Amino acid sequence: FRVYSSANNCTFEYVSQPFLKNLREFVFKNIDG
Amino acid sequence: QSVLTQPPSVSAAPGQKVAISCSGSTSNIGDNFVSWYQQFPGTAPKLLLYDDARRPSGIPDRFSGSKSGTSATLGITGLQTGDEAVYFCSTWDNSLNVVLFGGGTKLTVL
Amino acid sequence: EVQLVESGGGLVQPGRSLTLSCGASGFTFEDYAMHWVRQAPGKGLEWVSGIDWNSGVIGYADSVKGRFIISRDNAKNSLYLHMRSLTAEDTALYYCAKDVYSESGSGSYYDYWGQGTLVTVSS
Ligand SMILES: *[C@@H]1O[C@H](CO)[C@@H](O)[C@H](O)[C@H]1NC(C)=O
Repeated sequence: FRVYSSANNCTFEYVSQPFLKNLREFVFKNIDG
Repeated sequence: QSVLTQPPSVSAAPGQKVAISCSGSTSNIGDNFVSWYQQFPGTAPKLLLYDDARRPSGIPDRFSGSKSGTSATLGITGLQTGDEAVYFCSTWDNSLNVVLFGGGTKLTVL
Repeated sequence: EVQLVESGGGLVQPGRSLTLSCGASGFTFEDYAMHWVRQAPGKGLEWVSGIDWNSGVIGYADSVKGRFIISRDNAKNSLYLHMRSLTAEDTALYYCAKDVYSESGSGSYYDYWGQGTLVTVSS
């Protein structure tokens, strides 16, 4: 890992189970904050 | 002011078991945990133990050891010619409230 | 991934003050209670100062009480040690050590150590 990010001061953070010849799908919508 | 008391120097042939004794008192070692640090010449000291027995990942298994009472001890085997270094015993103090450190013992491979 | 950068290292005269300003990288700063440990050449380690996650100092060594002031900023990810009124014995190399805990004094183990900087005090 660590190839993407370089440095950061974090505000929100969240962790959970993994999201997932197979077909994933997602809808990302950002409304009202 | 109690002070940790390591041996000034140690020498042993390769293969044998090497004992490094850090001696103190009840306030320092008799009540809390002691950790041990490894320093090569011209290097920043690094972790070699903690919790008096346990080892950080990579910590030489050959170097391990726990002791009770007012003293702590480190045991070493398979002394490679690279294992020549200085070993520090680190300790906290419950009464004076300042971290104490060992004098430092240097290991020689004959 | 944990690099601890130093600064403020250079010959300083017998009476002038100095500011060693360690840094940090690759880990959460305000969670971990940092330290400052010196080593005189040809000698073992000598604890100099500590600090916690709330920047509430732990206490200074007996020889340097009232002349060293340790502080930190968790925003600028730094840890400063403003030496005041140096002397001959204060020459050493100063590692910006680290502690795994945030309370520093239940018998802690200092994991990551910076490469340190050399402060020499001579005329
Ligand atoms: C990160 O740090 C910079 C400098 O203190 C500050 O301007 C910025 O607001 C911070 N970002 C957050 C929200 O963590």
